[PDB]
Amino acid sequence: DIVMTQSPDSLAVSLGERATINCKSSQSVLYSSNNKNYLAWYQQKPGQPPKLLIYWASTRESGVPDRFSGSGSGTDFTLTISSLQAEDVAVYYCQQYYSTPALTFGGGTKVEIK
Amino acid sequence: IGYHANNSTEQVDTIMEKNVTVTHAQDILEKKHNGKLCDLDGVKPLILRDCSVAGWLLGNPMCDEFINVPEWSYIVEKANPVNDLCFPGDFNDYEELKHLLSRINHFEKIQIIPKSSWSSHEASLGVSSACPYQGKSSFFRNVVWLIKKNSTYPTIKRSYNNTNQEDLLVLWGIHHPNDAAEQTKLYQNPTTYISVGTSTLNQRLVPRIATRSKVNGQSGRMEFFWTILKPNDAINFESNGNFIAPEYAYKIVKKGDSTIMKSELEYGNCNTKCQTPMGAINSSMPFHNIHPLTIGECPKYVKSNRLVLATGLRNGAIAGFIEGGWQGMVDGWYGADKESTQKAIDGVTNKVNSIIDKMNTQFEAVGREFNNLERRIENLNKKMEDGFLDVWTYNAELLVLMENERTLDFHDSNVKNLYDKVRLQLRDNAKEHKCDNECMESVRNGTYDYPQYSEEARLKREEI
Amino acid sequence: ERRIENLNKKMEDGFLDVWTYNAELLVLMENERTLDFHDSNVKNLYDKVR
Amino acid sequence: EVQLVESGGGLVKPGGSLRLSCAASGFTFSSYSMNWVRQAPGKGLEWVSSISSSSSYIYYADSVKGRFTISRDNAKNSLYLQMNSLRAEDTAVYYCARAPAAISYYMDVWGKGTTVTVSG
Ligand SMILES: *[C@@H]1O[C@H](CO)[C@@H](O)[C@H](O)[C@H]1NC(C)=O
Ligand SMILES: *[C@@H]1O[C@H](CO)[C@@H](O)[C@H](O)[C@H]1NC(C)=O
Ligand SMILES: *[C@@H]1O[C@H](CO)[C@@H](O)[C@H](O)[C@H]1NC(C)=O
Repeated sequence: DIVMTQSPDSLAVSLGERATINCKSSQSVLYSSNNKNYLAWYQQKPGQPPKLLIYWASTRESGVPDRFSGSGSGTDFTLTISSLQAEDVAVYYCQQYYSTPALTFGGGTKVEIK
Repeated sequence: IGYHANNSTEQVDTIMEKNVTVTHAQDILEKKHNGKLCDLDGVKPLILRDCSVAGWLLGNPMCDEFINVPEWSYIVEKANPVNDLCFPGDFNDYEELKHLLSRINHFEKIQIIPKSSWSSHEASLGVSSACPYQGKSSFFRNVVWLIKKNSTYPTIKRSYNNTNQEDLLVLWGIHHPNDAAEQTKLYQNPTTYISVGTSTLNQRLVPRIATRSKVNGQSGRMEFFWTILKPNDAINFESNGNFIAPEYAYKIVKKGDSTIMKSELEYGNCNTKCQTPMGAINSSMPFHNIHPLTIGECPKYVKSNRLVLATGLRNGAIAGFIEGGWQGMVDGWYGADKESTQKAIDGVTNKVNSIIDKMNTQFEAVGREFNNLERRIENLNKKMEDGFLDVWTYNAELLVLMENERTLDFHDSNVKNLYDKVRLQLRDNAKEHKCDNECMESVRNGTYDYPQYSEEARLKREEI
Repeated sequence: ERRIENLNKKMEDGFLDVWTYNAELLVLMENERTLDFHDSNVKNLYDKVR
Repeated sequence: EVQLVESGGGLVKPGGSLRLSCAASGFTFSSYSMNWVRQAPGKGLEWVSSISSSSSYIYYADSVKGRFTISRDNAKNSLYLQMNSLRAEDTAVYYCARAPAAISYYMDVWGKGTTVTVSG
C-alpha cells in the first residue's frame, strides 16, 4: 500500500514568521504522462471539518489565503505559510490521490504559536 | 387487434435470412472507444513515455527518471520504443522477463551493491556518449559499468542475500568490446569472464570480442541479464572484466494481474473498468471488436463488425381475421394484452444477460511477445490467438443468429397462439366500429359466451 | 519457458472452453428438440385424435 | 450555499449495523464524486469509501472492505454508507467529502460529520 509520512508532527512557529510542513510519500505521486503531482493539502481546526488548501501540490483552492503555497515534487512535498496567523492554528493533512482505490492521508502536523 | 409494427429500420440477421427488419433491436457489440490511454479501476498505469521495459529496468538515461515508481495496473510500451537500450546490445531472455513482468503490479527499487563500495574499480568513468544524461555522457543508472582503477582490475567477489522476505530481480550485463585494444583500454586482463551463481543459476560469460556495425554511434555491444533471486538466496558475482554490475535490485512487492500493452496512445484523465490498446470501453454489453488484448472486467472480443439481437417482431400475420400490422396500436407487442406482452418485454433484459452468462467462457487473449529468432512460436501464438477468436466470433455470430431465429419464431408463434386463442374462443369463421366493448370485450377478457351470441349463429345459419 | 507454458495452458484451457461450450450448447439444443419432440408428438396424437 | 449535512450516527454495539445519510445541497450532486472520511478521537483523517457520479466505480479502504457498502441516490441528492459487523476501531466522526474532478479525488467541500461510536 501507498503510505504518506509527515516529518514534523507538532510545529512550533511564532506569529508572523514562516511555517513549513514537509510531507514525504512512500511512492512518487508525480505522473509523468501529465506532470501533475497528485497531492492535496488540508486544514482542520479543533471542532471543524477539514478545509482543502492546495491541490495538485501547487494549485491553491479558491478562497484560501495567499500566504499558503505548496511546492515539491515526486515524494517530497512542502506546505509553506508565508506568515502564520492565529487562524492558521490547525492540524494540516496531506492526502495523495494517485492511488484512487487506496487514498491515504498523512499523520498530520499541528502548527502551534510559540 | 393486430401484432405491433414500427418503421424502425433496425435490421437483424438469422440463418435463413441475412436481413430482417425489426421494430426493437438491441446492439450487443462495442464499436466505440475513448481513444485515450485510461486508468484501470483507479490505478494509474506505468506509461513508458517513449521508453522500453529494458530501458526502464536497466534505467536508460534518455528515458524518464522513474524515481519511486508507484503501483501500476498495466505497463504501456510503444511498438518501436525510440529509447531502447541506449548502449547497443541484446537483453538476454527479454521476453520471458516481460511475460514475468505481466504477472506483477509493483516494484520496490532496492540497492544491491553501492557505487561507493567499488573501492578497487572506477564506477564513475563507465560512461558512454550513446547514453547522454542531461547532455553529459552517462550510462544506465541502475547498473554500473566498471572500469579498471590504476591499470588493474581485481576480481569482483560480491554476494547479496535476498534478506527481504519478498522476491527480487537482479540485473547485470556483459560488455563486448570491439577489439583487444578496447578490452585492454577498459580492463587490463585480456581473457575475462563473469561467473554468476545462485541456488538455481550457473553461468560463466566470456566476452565475445568481434568487429561489429555502429549502433547509436558505438559498435561495442552490451548483453544484459536478469534473475529471480528467491528470499534467503544469494547471488554471487565473480568477474575480472566486462562486468556491468548491479547497482539496484527490483523487489517484487505485489504479484497480480497486469499486461504490457503495445499501445502508442498518450494518457487521458479517465477511469474505466476495461482498457484496450486502442482505447477504453464503458458499457456492459458482452462483445467488442476493438483489439483483443484487453485488461480488466471487459467485454470479450469478437472480430465482427455487426452483431445485433432481435428483441422485436419481423416488421396468420395477414390472413383473414386480423387486419394486419396496424401501426396505430402502441401498447402491447402482440394483442394489446398485458398477459402476453408485459412478459415479453421482461425477457429482453434476460436475453442480453443470457449471452453474458453463456459466452463468459470465451478465450481471453493474452499478450505474449517473442524475439526475432522465435518467429515460429510467434506465428504459432498469433494463429492460436487469431484461431480462438475466429472460433469464438463464429460462436457469437451463430448464437446471435440462432437467438434471432428463435425470438422471431417466438414472436411468430405467440401471435399464432393468440390467434389460436382468439380462434378457439369464437368457434366461428364469421369476422364479426359500433359494437365496441360488446364484440371486443368478450374477446379480450377471455370469456366468450357463445351460447349467448347464438343469435349471431342464428344469423350465421340464416345467412349461409 | 513460461511463455510457452502460458501458451500451452491457454491453448489447452482455450480448447476445453470451446469444447465445453459445444457440449453445453449441444445438450441445450438436444434438450430443446427432445422436449419439442414430446410437445410435437403429443400434438400429433391430439391431431390424430381430433 | 454548498453544504453536506450528515445523519445517522449514534450508539452502536460491537457487531451492530448502522447506515449513514449525507444530504447534499447547493451543487449538482450527480456530477461530482463523493467520499467518506473518518477521524477517530485523537487520530488523523482516514478515507473510508468512495463512489463516482454514476455509481459505477466504488472503492473501500483495506480495513473497510467487506463490511461497508456505499451507495447514492442522485434523484434524492443523498449519499449513504451502510455499516456491517463494526469493530471498536470505527469510533469516529464520519465526514462527507466531495471530489470536484471526476478522476482526481481532492476533496473540496466537507460535511459537519456524525460521531459514530461502536462500544458496549
Ligand atoms: C444485408 O444488409 C447489408 C446492409 O449494408 C448489406 O450490405 C448486405 O449485403 C445485406 N445482405 C443481403 C444478403 O442482402
Ligand atoms: C597507482 O599508480 C601505481 C600503478 O602501478 C600504483 O603502484 C600506485 O600505488 C597507485 N597510486 C595511486 C592510486 O595514486
Ligand atoms: C543467505 O543465503 C544463503 C544461501 O546463499 C541461505 O542459506 C541463508 O539462509 C540466507 N540468509 C540467512 C542469513 O539465513
